[PDB]
Amino acid sequence: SNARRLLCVEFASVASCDAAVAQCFLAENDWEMERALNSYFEPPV
Amino acid sequence: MQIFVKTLTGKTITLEVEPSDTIENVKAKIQDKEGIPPDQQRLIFAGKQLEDGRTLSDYNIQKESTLHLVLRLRGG
Ligand SMILES: [K+]
Ligand SMILES: [Mg+2]
Ligand SMILES: [Mg+2]
Repeated sequence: SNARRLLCVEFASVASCDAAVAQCFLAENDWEMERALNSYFEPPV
Repeated sequence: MQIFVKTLTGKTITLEVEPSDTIENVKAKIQDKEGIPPDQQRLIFAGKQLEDGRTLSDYNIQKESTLHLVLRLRGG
């Protein structure tokens, strides 16, 4: 969707990452961007 | 010098800092401006989360840089 494409652009800006990576982090976090970015910056340990 | 902090809730925060400011110092300035507790703040520059104890100079953050602010979430 247009809206999800906008989320991917925003995620990738913050993470300075590839669009494909952004999309998968988003999708795996129910398309919830702040949650997805928290996951990105603090992955499982 | 000036740096900008972009939040995910639609604000750009305009800070005054020095290269020698620590990341904690920057988070305190954000708390001053927006009331966001430092413990909630993840400050990001050039795709990397900035660590307490380092300075802006350690990360080569120069004048007019934009940082991003991601907040830790509760309840999920
Ligand atoms: K990154
Ligand atoms: Mg000054
Ligand atoms: Mg204060």
